[PDB]
Formats: sequence, structure tokens, C-alpha cells
Amino acid sequence: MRFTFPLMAIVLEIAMIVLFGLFVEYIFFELYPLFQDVHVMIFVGFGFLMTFLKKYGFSSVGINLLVAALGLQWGTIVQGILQSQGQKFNIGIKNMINADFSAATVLISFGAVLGKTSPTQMLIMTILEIVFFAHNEYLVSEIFKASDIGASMTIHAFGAYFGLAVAGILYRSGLRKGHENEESAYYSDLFAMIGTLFLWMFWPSFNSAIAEPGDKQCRAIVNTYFSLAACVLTAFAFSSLVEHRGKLNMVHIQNATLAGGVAVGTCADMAIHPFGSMIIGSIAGMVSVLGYKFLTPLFTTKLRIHDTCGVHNLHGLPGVVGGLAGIVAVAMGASNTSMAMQAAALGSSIGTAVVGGLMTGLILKLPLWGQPSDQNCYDDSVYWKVPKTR
Amino acid sequence: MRFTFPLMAIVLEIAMIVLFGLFVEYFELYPLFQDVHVMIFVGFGFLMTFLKKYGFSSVGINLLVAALGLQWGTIVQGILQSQGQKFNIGIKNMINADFSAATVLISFGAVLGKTSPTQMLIMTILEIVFFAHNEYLVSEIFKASDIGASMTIHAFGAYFGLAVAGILYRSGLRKGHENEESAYYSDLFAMIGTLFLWMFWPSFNSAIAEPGDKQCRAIVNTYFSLAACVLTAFAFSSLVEHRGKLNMVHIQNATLAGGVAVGTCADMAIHPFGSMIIGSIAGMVSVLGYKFLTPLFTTKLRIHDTCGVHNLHGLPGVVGGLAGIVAVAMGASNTSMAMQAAALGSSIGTAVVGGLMTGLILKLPLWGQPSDQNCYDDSVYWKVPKTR
Amino acid sequence: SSKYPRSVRRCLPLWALTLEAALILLFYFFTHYDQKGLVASYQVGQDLTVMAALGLGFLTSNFRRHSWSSVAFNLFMLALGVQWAILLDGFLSQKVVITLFSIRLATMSAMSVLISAGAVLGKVNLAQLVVMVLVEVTALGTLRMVISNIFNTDYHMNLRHFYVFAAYFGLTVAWCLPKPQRATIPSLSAMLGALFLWMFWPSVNSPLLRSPIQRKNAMFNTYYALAVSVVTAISGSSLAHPQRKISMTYVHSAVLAGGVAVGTSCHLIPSPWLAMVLGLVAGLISIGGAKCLPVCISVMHSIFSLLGLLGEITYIVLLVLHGFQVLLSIGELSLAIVIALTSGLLTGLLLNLKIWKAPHVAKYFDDQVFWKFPHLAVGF
Amino acid sequence: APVVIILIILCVMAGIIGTILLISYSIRRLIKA
Repeated sequence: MRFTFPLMAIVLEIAMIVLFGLFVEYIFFELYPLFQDVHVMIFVGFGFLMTFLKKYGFSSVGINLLVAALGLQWGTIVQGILQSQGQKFNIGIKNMINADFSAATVLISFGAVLGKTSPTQMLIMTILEIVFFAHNEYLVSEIFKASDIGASMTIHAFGAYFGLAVAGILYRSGLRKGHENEESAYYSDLFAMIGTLFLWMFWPSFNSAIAEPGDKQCRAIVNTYFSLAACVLTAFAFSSLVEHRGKLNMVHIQNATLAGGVAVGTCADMAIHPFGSMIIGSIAGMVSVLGYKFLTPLFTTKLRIHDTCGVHNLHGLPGVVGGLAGIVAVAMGASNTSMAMQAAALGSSIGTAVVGGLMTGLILKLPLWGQPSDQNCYDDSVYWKVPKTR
Repeated sequence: MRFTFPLMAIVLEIAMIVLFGLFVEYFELYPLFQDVHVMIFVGFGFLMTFLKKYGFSSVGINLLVAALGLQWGTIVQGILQSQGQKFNIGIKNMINADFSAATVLISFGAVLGKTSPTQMLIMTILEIVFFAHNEYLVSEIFKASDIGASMTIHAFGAYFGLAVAGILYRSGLRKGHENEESAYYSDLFAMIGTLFLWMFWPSFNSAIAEPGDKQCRAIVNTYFSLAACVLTAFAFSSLVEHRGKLNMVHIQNATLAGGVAVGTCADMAIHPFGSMIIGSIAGMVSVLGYKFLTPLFTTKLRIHDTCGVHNLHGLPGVVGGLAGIVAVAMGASNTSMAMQAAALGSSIGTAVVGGLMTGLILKLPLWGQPSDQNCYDDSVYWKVPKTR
Repeated sequence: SSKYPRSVRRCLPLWALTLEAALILLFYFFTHYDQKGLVASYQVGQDLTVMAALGLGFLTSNFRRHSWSSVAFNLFMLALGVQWAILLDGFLSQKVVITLFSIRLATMSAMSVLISAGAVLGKVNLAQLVVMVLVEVTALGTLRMVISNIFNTDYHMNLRHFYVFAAYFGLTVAWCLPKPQRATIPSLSAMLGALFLWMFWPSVNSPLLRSPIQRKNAMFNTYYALAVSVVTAISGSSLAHPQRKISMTYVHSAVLAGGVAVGTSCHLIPSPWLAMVLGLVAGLISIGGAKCLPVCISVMHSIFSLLGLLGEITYIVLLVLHGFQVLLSIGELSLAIVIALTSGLLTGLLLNLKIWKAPHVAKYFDDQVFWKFPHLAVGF
Repeated sequence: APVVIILIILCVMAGIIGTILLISYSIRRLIKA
């Protein structure tokens, strides 16, 4: 009613404390440099990337921080339980890098329903989506034994289609034509560029954190580096191509420049060669810009699925492209493991994302969590004390 | 033609892909690489965002130019190292690619607000070739000690940009422009880049140093040089302004001159007191340059420097080169002193010649240069939101 | 008197250049130079430098018209404090051998002053901040030397009291000052600073520690306590506000509640559940302080002091599990508090001197006092 | 020899851009009139 948000948060935190006491007990100083970069990615790049809205910066960054902070505690619990099969487990550096990858998935899903959800809905969505993501990624990594070190399938596509399903269930008829608060500002776009640049710079550590030390980790770093390099050029070119009068659009520069890093995730550690990584990045940037120009209006107006940040065009379509690139790389002899398991991992990721997002959105659609009205969407004043001056 | 920029970008990307296919083959330096990467893409990107109506172009063209630059510099530097043969891509190649991107961004700081993205792509492509040839000359022919690259990066980029801006001189912008003015929150955003550059500069000066004593000496010298440079820059910024006011341009830029001027002597045994003296002189020179020499260049020499990158990179770069010459003369290094002097002179001359050639190429009215009225405006190339 | 600021074109340049020349001469006369894990050791201090500059500079930049001064003065104070802390730690713990570890300790000592300056930013000019930096670094070094002489602990390991010392020093200096708001974009920049402080803090409560196990256990304890404190602080901000809304300034203040709570005893917490419990307790205490302290100058500094004393108390409790030791540790805490209050009183008395050309009380939190702006009438 | 290769690459890129721009300008001058 008025105490639902703090009460749910304190109950969840006490539950996390009890679960940590029940199950959690205490190379590290080697992967810690890369963990710090992923943490900087999770808590700054996603946090400020979604602050492009002119009246939703506070909620964007604060709910990003809250969601990721609860995620690193819930993802640790669930992933450790799944790996240990119900027994007590010890936490090392890799255990806290996977918990920031679960937080990344939840933030990608948050990017779809941004501006139209309450913090209570975000708590519930984090709790459910971490369980669904962890089960799907355990399936992919251990049952299918697919090679998804950069997680184009388990993280990016999963979160994008999860958020699409949640936004589809939480569809608002009043926001289909548009909203007055759903537009960017100059300094909000500068903060979004802060987030974009941090994600872009630290993505190689994101892709190469869990990779096997030695040749595979170096290959992941190099491939992500040059894929992002190609993606920036192609994203700028196609943003100038598709927009009116050749004017660059800041949404394209803020989002589509990371599509190369998103798409090279599955093929990060494989011997796809730097030219192959650059080709993947160029194609991903072109696909992301074309998606932002054409498919997002089609998703919003025709399919009744509104995507606030366009996380489909950044995480899903480049994620599916990354899964297809992994299948092709397996076909072209660039790595071990079968094509069939890569295809099964991609299909299971998409399907589990859709089903879990449907269930989570159904739970979120209940009139209990204080979701805003159609008038108050993309407005910080619903939950935050906004200063008078900008 | 509005299709010049996407066509050129696509052609350049395809060329980079082909070159990486033809010439390129397949970890304790990775954190230093990440620090340099953060410097290149955030510090320089936001340092130039002080203009109230050019933040979008500054940060976006920084990202685009540096992204093209890392690939093109990788190819060119690898070709120069391997004498036209294939080469493996390690962490050092990525660090040197970011260094080439840094040089191009330093040059871009001079003509910010008066150039198109197409002109920036062309300038990047030509400047990388000139810079990499000069760097190969200094590193392998003269074999000078420039581990912080005061002469090969900062001075080279500064004088390259000065020559380009001199060729691209506009008579209508010599007395100022209404859009060439900073804003409050724009300066607040520029402080982000200033702080990131200041914090991560020791890794910039110690990334490719020899492991052991030289790397630690580079780190410590850069740190203390910056520490002294901040205090002296604040003092002289208060000194040169009316009623002791602090100018935001000085605090944004001149606080970083200590890292530039200590670059040549970073790995040398110049002692922390020597590094502090170098940083203090660098801060004083940078503030004096911003106060007096920039209007002199703009009005009398007809060379307009938008970000004042001369006072940050050229004069501190020349100071660092002369400091290297002196330190070799004082026995702090086992390099030749005449080689250090030759490196400084060759860097300056190659920068000037390459800047003249590139500026002559860029003056062709084909790349979509903005009019004199529309300079320092994002609306020429970007979709600008209605509100701030 | 006149509310228009007096000219500092001769005070500030002379003062700063004299300080820099004295530091250069002292480094020449008293300092000296001198592997496999050089990068790994250098990253602990680079993280401390990142926090000290960026997070502590932007965290206090939340003011409507004081962001420039906050960021630039924080940078200046860090630059002066690191050098003076190097020199003082050399002079009080023995020439001075400069290493990465010594730079790390000097960065911690400067972080103490930067945390203290949050209570006085917007009410002092640059010269007063120089005086505060010098006096606070000297007082912290004196406190560490006294504790090392009395309780036979190491001088460098006595730097653990730095947060509570900083809190009480800042409280006292702010109290001695003459007696006398936000915007969206400065609050977002302050959020950036608070995020950087929160993300790397696990690295602040692990520098003094040397054993890798103690360092691993400290990072793990601070990373989970900070997350449980962030959740608690963001959730409970609605309760401790008259308008029942989330306050961004309170979030900026109370993100580090768990890190401060377990800062002194992170290496002695054996299981993550206890660290999460301490983080939850710190978050609830922060909510209570936000709702309670304004009833009885800066509120965030008061909650910082409460967090520091709570962390000290839980350090006392967790020292016994891992009758005379309790009394000795309470004596350490009392001596640190007494020295902090006395040095804060001395600093506030010095800062009230008319020679510093302090701004008028009607010009507080205004960048127009210190910074050049266009289209302004200049001079009398 | 590396200098020759770099100059050759620059010549190829410059020739491609110049030929495309020349074709575009010729088509424009033939089409506008």
C-alpha cells in the first residue's frame, strides 16, 4: 500500500541472509582485475545508459543499482545451489563474476520495461528472472555443453526476449502512440554516453572473464576489441544512412555501438580470426541500427510490444546473430562441440526467456505493486523527490 | 552529397577487414591496457565537451575516430614492425593502437567544432600513417627513450592539429563565435574526463616500459609530476585572472601537463623531486600558454586552437623533450643526447609536414564542412533534442 | 562588511606556490627511491586514487551551484595531501623510501581529509582547504604515532581509524565555521561518484591487509555488506523522508553504510552471513539517523559519524571472539575521538582568521565566488 | 618495403574514394542539366 516496497525489500534481504548462512562458506587475485571491470560495467554502463530519458534519470540509475545489488546476492545463491546440487559451496572469484552476469541479464530485461514499472515490480522481476536465467544457463552449459563464453545466448538474447515478454504482458494502450516524457535531453544523452563508453571499453573483460586462461582468454579479448571497433564504424555509417538528412541519432550511437560486443560473445574464445570478429561486429552494428530505425516502431505500434531502450535491437537480434555465428563457426571448424548443441542452446534460451517473461509479467500485472499511471510514465516524481532546478 | 560519410565509413571498415585478414594472426599488461583505453575513450572524449552546443559531436566523433584509429594504427604499426610481413596481435599491439588513437584525438582537439566527421576520418587515416612512421623512426632508427611519448604522441598531435587548423583557417571565426562558449554543466562534464586522465596517466606513461625498475620509476614519476602540476596550475590560474578567479579551462586542461612533460623522463632515474619540478614547470607553462599564447596564435598567426591543445600537448611536449635532453646530459639515461634532440626535432617537423598535407587534402569542399555560422553546433550533423 | 569577495590574486598564488616549492625542497632533501607483482600491487592504490579523486569529488558536487568547486577543490586537496602525507609518514615512522605501498598509505591519509572536507565544502575558500589539509594530515599522523607508541601497534596499521577520525574532524571544523539546494544533473554526477565509491570500497578495507587470505576475506565481506546496505538504503529512503519519496542525497550518503560498518573488522568476519547482517544493521541505522538526527550541520556527516562509531563497536565485539583487550580498544577509540575533536577545534579556530579572505555567509555554496564567469561586472 | 606497402594501401583507398566521387559528380552534372 505505502510500505510494500520497503517490506518486500527487507523480507528479501533477510531471506538472502538466511540462505547465505545456510549454503555459502568462504587465481582470485588474477581474475579480480576483470571482475572490477564487469562490476564497473554492471553498475555504471547499464545504470547511465538508461538515463537518456529527460525526466527519468534518478529512477534509471537508482533502480539499476538496487536491482543489480539484489541480483548479485540472489544470483550467487541460485547459481551456487545449481552447481553444487543442494550442498554447501565455497565462494571464489568466478562465483561473483557469474552473479554480476545474472545482474546484467536482469538489467537488460529492465531496459525493456523502463519508465513503466515500480521498484517493487523490479524486485519481483529480478527474483524470478534470476531463477529462470540460472536454470537456462545451467541447461546450456552442462546438459547441452555448448560454448557460450560471452553469453550471446544465455545473457543477451535471454534478457532481451524476457524483457520483451514482460513488456508485452504489461502493455499500455495509452502509450502506443507515444508519451510526452519519453524523449531525451542534452545532458541526459551525455550521461547515456558515459554509460555507453564504459560498457564499450570494459566489454572485453565481460567476454573473457570465465574463459580458460592462456590462448582462449587472449583470443576473447582480441576478438571483442576488434568486433567493437568495427561495430562503431558501421553503426555510425548506418545511423547516418537511415536518419533524415544524414543527421546522426544519439540513440544509435548510445546503443548500437555495443552490438558488436554482444554478437561476438559466443565466438569470443574460438579461433574465428580478428577479420571474422570484425565482420561479425560490422554485421551486428548494421543489424542493430536497422532494427532501431524500422523494427522498434513495428514492435511498438503493430505487435503491441513497447521497448523503451530498444534492448531488442541491442541484445536480442545481435544475440541471435551471435548464436548463428557460433553455429557457423562450429560448422567451419573454428572450434570443438557440435552444431546441434549450439542450435539447441539458442532455441532453449529464446524459449525459456519467452516463457519466463510471460509468467513474470503475469505476476507483475497484478494491481499490487504501485505501478504508475499512463500519465506518470517516464517521470521521476512518482517515486523520487526531484529537485526543482535542472 | 549527404551519403559521403556513410560511404566512406563503410569503405574504410571493409578495407580494415581486408587488411586484418591479410596481415594479422593471433596478460599481465591487460589492466594497464584497460587504463589507457579508459583514458583514450573517456578522458579525451569528455575533455572536449566543454562547448555548450558541441558535446554530442565531441564525444561521438571521439569514439568514432578512436575506433577507426585503433584498427588502422594496428595495421600500420604492425606492418612497420614486421617489414611488411604478418604479425601476432598481443596486448602491446592494442596499447600502441590506443596510443595512435590518442595522437589522432589530440590532433582532433585543435579543429573541434569546425570540421565534419568525414574530414575526421580522412585526418585519422593520414595522421596514423605519418605518426607511425615518425614513431618507428624515433624508436628504431634514433632509438631514443620516449616511453611516455612526450615527443612522439603529444607534440606530434599538437603540431599536426596546429598545421591542419592553420590550413583550415576561417576568416569569419578569427574574432570569435557565438557558439564557441562553455556552459556550466558542460564544464562539469569536462571535469569527468580531466579527472580520469589525471588518475590513469601513470599507466599511460608506464604501459610499455620494461618490467622491473623502469616501470615503477615511470609510475612514481608520473604520479608526483601530476601532483605538483595540479597545485602549480591552480596557482597560476588564480594568478593570471582578474581578482584571483579560477578559469575552468585552466583547471580542465593545464592540470594534466605534468604527465605530458614527464613522459620522456618517466623511466629515467630523475627522482621524485625532479619529476615534481618538471610537473610544476609544465603546469606553469600550460597556464601561461592558455592565458597569452592562444589569443596570439588565434589573432596574429591565424591558427585557431579550439581546445587549446597546444598549451596542453605541444608546449609541455617540447618541455618534456628538452627535459629528456637535459636528463641524458646529466647522466640519468644511457641514451644519446643528440638522439633525443633529433627525436624532438623530427617529431615536430614530421608533424608540421603531415599536418600541412592533410589540411590541404581536407580543404577540398567535398566533405561537408559546416558554414562559419554553424560552427560549434551539434545540429549540423546530429539530431539535437529540444530541451537541455 | 562587503559581500563581494576580496581579491585573491596575491594570497592564493603566493600560498600555493610557496607550498609547492617547500614540498619540492623537502622531497629533495628527505626522500629516496627504491617486480613480479608490481601491476597487482599498483592496482590497489590506483583504485584508492580513483575513489579519492572521482568518487569523493563528485559525491559532494550535488549542490545546485557548487559542483565546479567541489570537484576541483577535491582534486587540489588530494594532490596536496598525498605529498604531505608521504613526507609526514616518513618523518613520523622512522630517510623516506618512496614505494607504491607508501603512495597507497598517503592516498588513504589524503582520503581521510577528503572525507572530512565534505562537511565544510561550500563554506570555505581554497586557502582554508589548504590549511585544513595540512593540519588534518599532521593530526592523523600524530594520532597514529601516539597509538603506536602507547599500544605498541604498527604505525601503518593504525590508519584503520581514519574514517571515524575524518568524520569527527569534519564535524568539528564545520561546527566552528560561521553559520549561514540541489539540481538534477549535479545529483546525477554525485550518483556517478557514489557508484564509483561503492564499487571500489572493497579495495579500501583491504590495502592495510597483507596476507592474501585476509585480503580475500575482506573483499568478499565488504562486497556483500555494501550490496545489502545499498538495498536497505534505497528501500528505506521512503520511510525517512517527510514526503515519503526516495531521496537521492540520502542514497548518496548511505550507499557506503555497510562498507563503513565492516571496514575495521572485515578480515575478522568468518562467514558472509555475518557481513550481510552487519550491512543490514548499518542500513537500518542509516535510515534511523536520517529520520532522527535533524530533529536534534550536515546530516550525512552525522550519519557517517554514527556509522563509524557503530563499526568501531562491532570491531570491539569481534576482536574478543577471534577483559583487558576491550578496555585497551575502547581507550584507542576514545583517544582517536579526543584527538579528532581537538584538532578540529584548532582547525576551525585557524580557519576563522580574517587573512584567509573567507566568503561571506550570504555567498555560501556559490561557484561565482571563486570561478570566472562571462558577462559579469568585475572589480570595484 | 613496409613504407611501400602502406603507401600502396593509401593509394588504393584514395583511388577508390576518388573514383566513386568522380562518378557521382559526373552523374550529378549530367543529371541536373
